[PDB]
Amino acid sequence: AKLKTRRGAAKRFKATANGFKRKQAFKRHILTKKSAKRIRQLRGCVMVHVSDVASVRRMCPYI
Amino acid sequence: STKNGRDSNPKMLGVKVYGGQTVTAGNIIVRQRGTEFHAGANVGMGRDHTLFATADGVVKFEVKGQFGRRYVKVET
Amino acid sequence: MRDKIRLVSSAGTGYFYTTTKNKRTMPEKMEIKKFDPKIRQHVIFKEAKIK
RNA sequence: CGCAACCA
RNA sequence: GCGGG
RNA sequence: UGAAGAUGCAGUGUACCCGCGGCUAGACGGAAAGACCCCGUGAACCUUUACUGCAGCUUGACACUGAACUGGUUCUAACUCUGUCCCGUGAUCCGGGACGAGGACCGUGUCUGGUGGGUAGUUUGACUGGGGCGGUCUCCUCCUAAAGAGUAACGGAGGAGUACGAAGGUGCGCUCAGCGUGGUCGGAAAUCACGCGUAGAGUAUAAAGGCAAAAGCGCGCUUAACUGCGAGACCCACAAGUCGAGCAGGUACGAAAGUAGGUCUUAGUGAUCCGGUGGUUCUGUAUGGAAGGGCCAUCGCUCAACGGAU
RNA sequence: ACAUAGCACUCUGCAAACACGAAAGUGGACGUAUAGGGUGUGAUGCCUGCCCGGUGCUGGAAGGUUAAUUGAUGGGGUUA
RNA sequence: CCCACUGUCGUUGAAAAGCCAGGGGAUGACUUGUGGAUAGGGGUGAAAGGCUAAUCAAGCCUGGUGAUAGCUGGUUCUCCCCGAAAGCUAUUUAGGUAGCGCCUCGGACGAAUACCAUAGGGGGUAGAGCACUGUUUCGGCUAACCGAUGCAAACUCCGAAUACCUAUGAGUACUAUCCGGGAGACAGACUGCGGGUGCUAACGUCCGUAGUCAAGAGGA
RNA sequence: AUGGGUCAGCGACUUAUAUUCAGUAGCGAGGUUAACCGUAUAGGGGAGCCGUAGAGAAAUCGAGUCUUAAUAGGGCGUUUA
RNA sequence: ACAUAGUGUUGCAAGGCGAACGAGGGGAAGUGAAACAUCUCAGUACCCUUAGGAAAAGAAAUCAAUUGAGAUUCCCUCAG
Ligand SMILES: C[NH+](C)c1cc(NC(=O)CNC(C)(C)C)c(O)c2c1C[C@H]1C[C@H]3[C@H]([NH+](C)C)C(O)=C(C(N)=O)C(=O)[C@@]3(O)C(O)=C1C2=O
Ligand SMILES: C[NH+](C)c1cc(NC(=O)CNC(C)(C)C)c(O)c2c1C[C@H]1C[C@H]3[C@H]([NH+](C)C)C(O)=C(C(N)=O)C(=O)[C@@]3(O)C(O)=C1C2=O
Ligand SMILES: C[NH+](C)c1cc(NC(=O)CNC(C)(C)C)c(O)c2c1C[C@H]1C[C@H]3[C@H]([NH+](C)C)C(O)=C(C(N)=O)C(=O)[C@@]3(O)C(O)=C1C2=O
Ligand SMILES: [Mg+2]
Ligand SMILES: [Mg+2]
Ligand SMILES: [Mg+2]
Ligand SMILES: [Mg+2]
Ligand SMILES: [Mg+2]
Ligand SMILES: [Mg+2]
Ligand SMILES: [Mg+2]
Ligand SMILES: [Mg+2]
Ligand SMILES: [Mg+2]
Ligand SMILES: [Mg+2]
Ligand SMILES: [Mg+2]
Ligand SMILES: [Mg+2]
Ligand SMILES: [Mg+2]
Ligand SMILES: [Mg+2]
Ligand SMILES: [Mg+2]
Ligand SMILES: [Mg+2]
Ligand SMILES: [Mg+2]
Ligand SMILES: [Mg+2]
Ligand SMILES: [Mg+2]
Ligand SMILES: [Mg+2]
Ligand SMILES: [Mg+2]
Ligand SMILES: [Mg+2]
Ligand SMILES: [Mg+2]
Ligand SMILES: [Mg+2]
Ligand SMILES: [Mg+2]
Ligand SMILES: [Mg+2]
Ligand SMILES: [Mg+2]
Ligand SMILES: [Mg+2]
Ligand SMILES: [Mg+2]
Ligand SMILES: [Mg+2]
Ligand SMILES: [Mg+2]
Ligand SMILES: [Mg+2]
Ligand SMILES: [Mg+2]
Ligand SMILES: [Mg+2]
Ligand SMILES: [Mg+2]
Ligand SMILES: [Mg+2]
Ligand SMILES: [Mg+2]
Ligand SMILES: [Mg+2]
Ligand SMILES: [Mg+2]
Ligand SMILES: [Mg+2]
Ligand SMILES: [Mg+2]
Ligand SMILES: [Mg+2]
Ligand SMILES: [Mg+2]
Repeated sequence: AKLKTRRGAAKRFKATANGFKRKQAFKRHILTKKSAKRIRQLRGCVMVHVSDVASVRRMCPYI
Repeated sequence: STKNGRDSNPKMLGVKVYGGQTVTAGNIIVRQRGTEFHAGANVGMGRDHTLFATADGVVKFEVKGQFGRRYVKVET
Repeated sequence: MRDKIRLVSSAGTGYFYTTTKNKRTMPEKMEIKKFDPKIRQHVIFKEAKIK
């Protein structure tokens, strides 16, 4: 019947005006060894790559 | 069974911008392990000996000095 | 090996840095001057156990 | 050195 | 985490 | 010759058309989607000190479950009897009654520790000159690699899973290794002096590429091994990775121009989930709080089969 | 190969051990340790050595460790 | 009577286990009739995993049920246009799959693109050489050095052709980009050239590069 | 190497519901109703849905917003049927 | 001993079958997770008991949120 959202993916992607945003990996628990540059440049959101956008559209058909 | 099967991933080193090409500031010119090329005018060197353009202009390779060093420089 | 330690700001703010240290060649608690960005000022950070 | 606790 | 050496 | 053993292709030889009795050399003759071998993230049974349950067995707590004298000793009234007698009754079942023997035990329910191939569901990697055995699986350096990049083999060689509050920053200073010649042991080779000195020394560590403005070696002062960022690039399936001038703040060193966002560079590493600690006028299920969650910082994986299936 | 008479070990005191069954109950047995169950060996002759470290089993219980239970303490939240 | 040791035959049988000639037991732990009992993780078993209705490492029937099958097989009329790949990265992954590479359709935008000329570049290969690291022959000298003389994927004082990058230009080509829809494919083969491996073997194997086949008939 | 002795007949990309893209038709900064009522394919039913605004985890703000000490830089947005 | 248990006679009632649907008592596995144990499959198949023309539920010790609605059941939304 109704298409169902993949709820785990709906917690990783948010819809922007022309795409999706997401947080970056490698920023959870092993952080002393990483330089301040990698700490601060892995911080915010980024856009989902256009090669993943099709599968993200098939996984979250309502965002 | 022998003891040789290892190697490392490629590093993609080398000249990225050749002589005569136009660059903008921040463009990478040379990826090198040591300094087989040295920074001339309007060229900076990164911590891993990367030569990059600090200004717009055209790239020019030379041999200069009494040590016969290869130099990259950017003409503005 | 080298143990992980916090360097906590002695300014009241909860700011800290993390580093490693050799516990045998450096048993005393490390004290070093660093920039606290919550008060925007260099203060002294003292060693504390990683949490 | 043993007994017991183990669901990133 | 509880005792022994 | 050819998908590699031809009635059918090429060349060539032979052979009028058609039966019957024999025969089994071929038609890779018929028969049975090969049992051997391998594969499938099939299956079934079986095993065990594989994992995880459960039955059963067992431990204690509470309940049924009480009274005295002091953990016992005694009692009887709960309860038990697959003991005797009576009745229902024409009855070795069962029930009631009487007695006898036990007896607050045993036994049963709920909770709980142990045991538990008895039974159950499952798991038990891949690569591979078949598979197994052995070896390997992630990262760094060189060669193969065909003068941009990239480039395989169970091809040829080696390293890593760290170290360091100085071995980082800065200002100032310095220049080896080897030879000769002399000089207390002391000597081919220690330290001293003098002459050369072709880079052959050194570099925390493997190799390569570097290294005189030394990137090598010392001394003084120090914390830029900073916070917010970041034009623009390189490399890239993605996820990641790399370099970065400049700008703001706060610094260190320097008289000053300046130089510093760790270390000559390239190895020294692990996603997500779940959770911990610090901070936080973000949230707070009627409301005010709180719990809990979010955000920023950080911690916990030989998840080494190193994109990690539980 | 199996069984076998014979042998040995071991369990079992009778509402027996053990088995079947969800329980009631039934077998064992209308038997009672010269009996009944399990295990191995296998007429008979001559015999059957050493090892208790491992895994079982049996006995012991001084100490350590340890469940449910119980709930002393301490810490937080709310607000008169 | 019960059984089934040997052999021949039979093997689309007379027969889904027999006949025939011989064989064993034949008062016993015997054979046998009638009736009854034990039922599927169960029964029964002088134990072969034997037997339980020609079915047994878990019976048969029905139902769950159209179980699931990354595996085989099959997939039905016509014409026209274009037209691949057998690669990389990852994967309990290797005969599966996913992103990218390669195809097609629609839209946008049009020389941005390609070929060639010229110009500007950086190489460390072929060859060469011995300046370094190794290795090597002879001779001189008191081992180092010197003269002569060879060799090298992991040697270099040197060093092409090609290839690659950028700019400018003539001519010739619906070129190149970008945004969407749909894919297939990820077993490749041979030949030449440059190599690793092997025996400077293999219609061997593994790479790079071009062509062909794959998916291409015709002539030799 | 596989499958087919032969013929005839039967025999394999469906249906529902969502959703995305393309075509086409209506209406158009708007479009459209669902159950349901209804001699009933009409008509009524506006509840809802999509579009018209984004930024931020969120509170919040809004052609901007987030990050920040910064009104600097940067991210995502801002004509868009 | 009283009585009760038991026994008998009479009276009325019930039992069985049959489509689905209801309510209740029990309750899988194949499968999916590209393995599998939590989870899914699914309170489904199936077994059992028992109704009615329907059953069940039902008249707030309910929701809501700045002080509203007003038993139960079913349909569309909210909303994947
Ligand atoms: C042009 N050459 C002849 C030259 C000239 C001068 N002189 C000057 O410029 C100043 N004095 C002059 C102008 C001559 C009067 C020179 O000063 C030098 C040199 C040569 C270099 C060579 C260097 C070389 N490396 C380090 C690049 C080298 O390897 C050697 C060597 N012997 O192996 C050198 O000697 C070198 O280091 C060196 O010293 C040079 C000069 O000093
Ligand atoms: C250390 N510097 C100051 C130096 C000095 C001298 N000469 C002296 O010391 C003079 N000797 C005295 C004391 C005056 C008698 C030197 O002679 C040298 C050098 C430098 C080296 C550098 C070498 C370098 N690589 C191999 C490490 C290199 O690649 C080059 C290059 N041009 O590319 C060289 O020139 C180098 O090989 C070389 O020759 C050096 C010297 O000769
Ligand atoms: C020309 N260059 C390449 C050169 C070559 C050699 N030759 C060798 O070392 C040869 N050695 C072999 C055998 C090849 C290994 C040389 O030997 C030299 C030099 C450089 C000169 C320069 C001299 C110079 N003059 C002006 C006195 C000078 O002033 C300096 C300086 N300021 O540093 C020098 O270094 C100089 O004196 C010098 O030493 C040179 C050489 O020795
Ligand atoms: Mg965090
Ligand atoms: Mg050099
Ligand atoms: Mg014939
Ligand atoms: Mg014959
Ligand atoms: Mg024949
Ligand atoms: Mg055959
Ligand atoms: Mg087969
Ligand atoms: Mg098992
Ligand atoms: Mg299963
Ligand atoms: Mg394998
Ligand atoms: Mg290359
Ligand atoms: Mg090349
Ligand atoms: Mg020199
Ligand atoms: Mg997990
Ligand atoms: Mg509240
Ligand atoms: Mg919090
Ligand atoms: Mg793996
Ligand atoms: Mg892996
Ligand atoms: Mg025996
Ligand atoms: Mg004997
Ligand atoms: Mg006979
Ligand atoms: Mg006889
Ligand atoms: Mg069965
Ligand atoms: Mg049974
Ligand atoms: Mg057997
Ligand atoms: Mg079975
Ligand atoms: Mg089927
Ligand atoms: Mg064509
Ligand atoms: Mg087009
Ligand atoms: Mg050569
Ligand atoms: Mg593949
Ligand atoms: Mg392949
Ligand atoms: Mg190939
Ligand atoms: Mg071949
Ligand atoms: Mg093909
Ligand atoms: Mg042809
Ligand atoms: Mg031809
Ligand atoms: Mg065949
Ligand atoms: Mg056939
Ligand atoms: Mg037909
Ligand atoms: Mg299951
Ligand atoms: Mg599965
Ligand atoms: Mg599966």
